[PDB]
Amino acid sequence: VPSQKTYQGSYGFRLGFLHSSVTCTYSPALNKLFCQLAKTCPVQLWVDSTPPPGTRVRAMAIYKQEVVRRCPHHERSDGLAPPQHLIRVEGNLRAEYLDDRNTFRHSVVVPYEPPEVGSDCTTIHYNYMCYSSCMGGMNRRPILTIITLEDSSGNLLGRDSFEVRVCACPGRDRRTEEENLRK
Ligand SMILES: [Zn+2]
Repeated sequence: VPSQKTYQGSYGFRLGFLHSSVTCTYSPALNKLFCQLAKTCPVQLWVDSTPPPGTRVRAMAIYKQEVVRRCPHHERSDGLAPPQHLIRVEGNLRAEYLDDRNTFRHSVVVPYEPPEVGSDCTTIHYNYMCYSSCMGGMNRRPILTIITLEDSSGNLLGRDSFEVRVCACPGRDRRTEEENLRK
């Protein structure tokens, strides 16, 4: 099972989020992102110092409590992300879709890019292609997205993660879960 241990590492790597009708909303209290199917999910990459050129950013989904993949229905597109992949990157011409030869787990990698002239963090846009409730897919089991900062050889430089619930009413479900957390 892929490690989900938070690791800021030498560059002080950690994630930040943005609220995007609600299509995407993040709960700091639950460290959980609630999002609609296939909509833009802005995830920010924050570092204290800039990693070396050739640095890469990998996103992978795992069950919080077995490979995470789309249910048969949602496998059926940009012609880049394999139909079985739950996580897709939006607006990046250099996304690589990978399947581990040993664990069969899917992941999508993009080159790490320093913040834009004026901005303090790097934003990557992700899309989740199947619902948390999908039978034959996640079937209501909670999942986690693990983001790893890596060197050109795949060595770990940093790691952060967040739970994700892909659902039809992100704002409503976030409120329900936070209220219940409070309860
Ligand atoms: Zn599905």
